[PDB]
Amino acid sequence: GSHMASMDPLDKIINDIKKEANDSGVTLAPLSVPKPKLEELSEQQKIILAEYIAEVGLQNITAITLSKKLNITVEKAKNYIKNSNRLGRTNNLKTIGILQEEVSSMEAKSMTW
Repeated sequence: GSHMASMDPLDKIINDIKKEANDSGVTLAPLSVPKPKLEELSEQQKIILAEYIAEVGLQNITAITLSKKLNITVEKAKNYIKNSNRLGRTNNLKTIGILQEEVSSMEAKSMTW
């Protein structure tokens, strides 16, 4: 696909006392890290969170609906989806080609006009 990263002094406090907004996919780092892992729920809250992902496979959940499964905020709900994602996919193996195979799956290209 397409992606980009950079480092600047204005990733933290840039605009944090003028305007607020909400988007379905922007940024991937809160503190110089690719989202830190979090598991801070009550016993019943943890079971609601778990039984949802265990039924729908961490791939059909939404911060809107997860906000309403647990009676939380969208900002809590979206935090889980950003840190806890590949843990619920597949990680029980010792060879993956280090995300650098590019054979018999994505045998395609793109161009500029």
